[PDB]
Amino acid sequence: SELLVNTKSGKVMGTRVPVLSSHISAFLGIPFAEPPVGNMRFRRPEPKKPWSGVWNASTYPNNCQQYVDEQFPGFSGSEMWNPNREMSEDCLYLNIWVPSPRPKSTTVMVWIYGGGFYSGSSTLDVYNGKYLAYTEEVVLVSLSYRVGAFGFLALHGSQEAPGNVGLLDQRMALQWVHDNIQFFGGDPKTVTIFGESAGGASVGMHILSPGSRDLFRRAILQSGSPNCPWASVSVAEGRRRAVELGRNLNCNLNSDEELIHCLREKKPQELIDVEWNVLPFSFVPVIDGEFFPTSLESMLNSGNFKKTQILLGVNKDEGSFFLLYGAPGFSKDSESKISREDFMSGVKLSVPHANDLGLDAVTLQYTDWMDDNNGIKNRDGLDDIVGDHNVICPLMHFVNKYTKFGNGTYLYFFNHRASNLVWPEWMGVIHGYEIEFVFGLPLVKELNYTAEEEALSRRIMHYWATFAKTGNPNEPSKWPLFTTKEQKFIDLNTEPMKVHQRLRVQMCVFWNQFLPKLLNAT
Amino acid sequence: SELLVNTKSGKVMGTRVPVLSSHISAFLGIPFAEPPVGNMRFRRPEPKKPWSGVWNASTYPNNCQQYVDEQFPGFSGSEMWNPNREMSEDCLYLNIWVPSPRPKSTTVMVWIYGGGFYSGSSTLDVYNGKYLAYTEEVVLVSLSYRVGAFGFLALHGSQEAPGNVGLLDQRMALQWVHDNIQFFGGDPKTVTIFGESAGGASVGMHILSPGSRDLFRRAILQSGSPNCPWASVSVAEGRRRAVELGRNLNCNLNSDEELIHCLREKKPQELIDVEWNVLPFSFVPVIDGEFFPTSLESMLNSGNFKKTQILLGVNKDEGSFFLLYGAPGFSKDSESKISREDFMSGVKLSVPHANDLGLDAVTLQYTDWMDDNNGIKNRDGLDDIVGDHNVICPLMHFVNKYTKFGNGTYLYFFNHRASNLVWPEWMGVIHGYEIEFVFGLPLVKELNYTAEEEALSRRIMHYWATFAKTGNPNEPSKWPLFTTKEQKFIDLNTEPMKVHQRLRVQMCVFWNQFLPKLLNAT
Ligand SMILES: COc1ccc2c3c1O[C@H]1C[C@@H](O)C=C[C@@]31CCN(C)C2
Ligand SMILES: COc1ccc2c3c1O[C@H]1C[C@@H](O)C=C[C@@]31CCN(C)C2
Ligand SMILES: *[C@@H]1O[C@H](CO)[C@@H](O)[C@H](O)[C@H]1NC(C)=O
Ligand SMILES: *[C@@H]1O[C@H](CO)[C@@H](O)[C@H](O)[C@H]1NC(C)=O
Ligand SMILES: *[C@@H]1O[C@H](CO)[C@@H](O)[C@H](O)[C@H]1NC(C)=O
Ligand SMILES: *[C@@H]1O[C@H](CO)[C@@H](O)[C@H](O)[C@H]1NC(C)=O
Repeated sequence: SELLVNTKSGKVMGTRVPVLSSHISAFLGIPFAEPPVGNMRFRRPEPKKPWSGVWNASTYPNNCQQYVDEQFPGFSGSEMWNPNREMSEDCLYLNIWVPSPRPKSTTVMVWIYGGGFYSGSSTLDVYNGKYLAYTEEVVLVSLSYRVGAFGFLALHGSQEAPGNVGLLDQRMALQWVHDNIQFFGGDPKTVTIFGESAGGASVGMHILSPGSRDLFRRAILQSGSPNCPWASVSVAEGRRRAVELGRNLNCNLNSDEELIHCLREKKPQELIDVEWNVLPFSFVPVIDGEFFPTSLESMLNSGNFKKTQILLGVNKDEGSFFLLYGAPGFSKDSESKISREDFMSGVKLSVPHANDLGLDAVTLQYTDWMDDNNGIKNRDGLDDIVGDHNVICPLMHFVNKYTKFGNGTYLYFFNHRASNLVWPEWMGVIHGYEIEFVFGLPLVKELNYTAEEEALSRRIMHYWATFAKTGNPNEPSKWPLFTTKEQKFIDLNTEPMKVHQRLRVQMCVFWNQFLPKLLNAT
Repeated sequence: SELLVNTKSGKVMGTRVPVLSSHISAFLGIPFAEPPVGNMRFRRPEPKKPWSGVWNASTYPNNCQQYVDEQFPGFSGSEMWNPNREMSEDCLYLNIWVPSPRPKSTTVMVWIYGGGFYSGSSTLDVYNGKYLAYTEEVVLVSLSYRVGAFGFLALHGSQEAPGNVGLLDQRMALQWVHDNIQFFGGDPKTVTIFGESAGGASVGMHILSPGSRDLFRRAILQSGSPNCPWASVSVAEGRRRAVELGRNLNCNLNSDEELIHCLREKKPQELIDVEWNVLPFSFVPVIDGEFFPTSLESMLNSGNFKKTQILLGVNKDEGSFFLLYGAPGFSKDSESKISREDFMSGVKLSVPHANDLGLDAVTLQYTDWMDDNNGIKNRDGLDDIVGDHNVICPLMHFVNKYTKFGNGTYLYFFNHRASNLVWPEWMGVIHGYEIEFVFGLPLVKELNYTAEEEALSRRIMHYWATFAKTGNPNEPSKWPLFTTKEQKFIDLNTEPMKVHQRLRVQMCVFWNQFLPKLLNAT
């Protein structure tokens, strides 16, 4: 049987699913770790103990515990990111889509979902892996990992809540793939890990961390990189927030044991309800000196990281999503013209760690002084501030550092605004919306994309799959390599390829070189 | 006799001169102070003691002792600024052009030459006042003042070398106009002081100084304002440089009297020969508490200054002249493309007072990062850096502070490049070159200007004279008033008058608000 597979942990029974009038093999909700419940919560995961019998793998597993977005109840644009399954701390499962018939030893791609390290699910409609596995003949895998406090509460020194366990969770699913993907037709020596946003930061963290390097071949980073300002914190800040979570829940704060034991008796929603109350994203990776030996910046300067090929990029409007959720004067229904009063508080809010001088620098850098009370210019400038600071420049800093040592870099700028996008037009090319093209949703007619969006999705997948199989997106019209001298990249849209150079250099020299120097002195 | 005039200090005999096939009276070399020689060097001017007989006022007087430029020996573009008469410490004289026949009580304009407070003469071909006195029916006066150590050596406390004596010479000449101009056909109640560069900074200093305010009605400032970074120093810096001048000349430094007496024994050229050796322009006005009661900034915020009408502005390329003379990579016979190494060192030199953070700031603010090695963009950026930091932005700050309390502001941007310029094209519309137009040299045919330049000149002159007589450059195509709201100004060129707003706001916010704050905090 094509559906019954035997693995080092037990037998598994997948199901047959239809894909664009053909079919493929799917193994859903396969366990890769021991449920991190009870005294396990907050701890490094442990491998799933082998089972007897046949594991039913014809359905999606639970989604990890996480804050659930209710800003726009029932709206499909927000709702598509929320758990579409029941939440549970018993959530460490992976999904595999295998082409039918089973390939001898084909290319594997492991998907790592985003959600700011506080949310996310492997089971979203946008991460349905059948179209990619099917269309490109790849074995497609989506893992899961604990988010929020459950995955990142960090009490450095403690072994009961060491920090970075959602990351170790990711590493264990990768190890599982390394150990078992072969029984599915996948080639363990050819695995590409790829993710978007918090997941893209994840990929880059596994490129860094010595203990993950050998568990994959190549990496793809979408709108996220390891060095993002919101992707990690110091052991100090991690400890401080862990204690503050305790304080908020009436926990004896005498010792880490005291604290941790209190947190372990609390029901899930109880941690989730107070999660936001500890900020100066609450629980994120910690630069511990273990998963990450030294500072991210020093590892990058020394070349202390996996040297391989990478494919990465950003979307045109990385910041509009967050402006709509956290800044004054933005609305899902209005054009969102921003007055100068709002613009100003909007920058105070986008560079949370900056002083007055720093704020003046940002302000002056994104204000047209001939037309300072223009609402569109202020809206769009705040969008760029958020996107440049949080996603784009940190990524360009990483792309430049890595290329000095890597074995091949491919950079992209995705600027296509889907024709069926349910979000307001002023939001442009939104953070997260290149994903539906990566996963081939445009190939399904009921979804109503245009003929060119299908064409766009098809070359995006073929670039991705080809890159996964060979280290180069092109089969022997060319996407050029990104070199520290030339710095080329392509646009990704329906129109014909255009090669450009130095993606957002001006603004990124400001964020990467200049602003940090300014905050240092002051 | 029309040429024989009797004044409060003695009879004076002028001469009839030709002007565009006609004639007018000229009274050249009239003494307004006692020769500041011997024990008088560095002291405040003393009024000229009355004489008997008739003073011969038919020729130009001596030029004050100053550094002479011979970077381009024989070259007309640099020599037109050098002394065209013998140099002597006996140089406190003034010149008057009176329309023929003699007006009953017409508008008076007093020219104050520039030259960075270390040079300048009233007798230059470009300041010939006959064309303007003639064409606009005004009585035109050019005064003189001591420059270099002779006029600005400051040892505050001392009364032998109090500093600011060159400003007081200007004030003595203004006082003399007040008391005598009526006998020449001039209206002492309708005098406009006007000058360029250091002379424009001078006019502004007389607007601030309580003791000069009543000696004129209105003011015109061309390419300079009181608050320019190179236009004044503190008493400490003044003293520091005074002592350092003595040191280079082996002087007793035990006390000011010892020093001054030594400084008074050295011949003129000896002081000049070591004038530059004291810079961390050497001797300029001092914020002494007397000529200027408080800081220039505090006087401008409190409105502690003469309230009247002002007409002022800048040229398109204020900085090319100083780049030709002091920066690496510039030449008069080359297109002067600037390497990246030279651009760097060039900003270091342009903003002498800034730390490394300030320098990075300036560099970033003026570098196109997608074409940083373009030689021409580097030349032009350095040009704008010098021009914006030393002339334009200081002036815009002045303009905005003054309009808050003034009684009428008329702003201009002169961007016409003379058809007959002997300086290279890359230098554009140079510092000082709008003067030939203000003085009507485009009206003399052998000078080989075009006819739309003769026309430009005529309207500039008419605007200047009309403004001098009424406080408005337009006789009832209009030059709008500059208001703190609309911030309107006009271009001054051969094409039809265009009205713009916010002259170089973008860069000026950087120079006037952001960089000062950056530096104050670091
Ligand atoms: C910085 O990354 C994020 C922080 C918060 C959120 C998202 C993020 O990435 C977005 C797109 C996708 O990665 C998943 C979640 C996001 C969209 C859904 N919500 C509600 C919140
Ligand atoms: C900042 O002002 C100046 C500093 C130095 C010089 C000049 C300045 O203004 C220029 C134009 C005019 O005002 C007189 C002298 C200048 C041109 C001639 N030389 C050689 C030097
Ligand atoms: C696996 O569980 C699903 C959920 O109800 C069910 O549809 C399927 O038949 C099960 N497989 C078997 C035969 O156990
Ligand atoms: C990748 O590595 C091989 C040697 O291991 C090298 O020859 C090749 O040039 C590298 N490719 C790139 C694009 O750096
Ligand atoms: C005035 O001085 C000039 C120049 O020295 C001389 O030529 C002229 O004749 C003098 N006029 C009188 C009347 O002294
Ligand atoms: C100048 O001041 C007078 C008051 O003395 C006032 O009537 C006039 O409107 C003012 N003009 C301007 C342009 O400020």
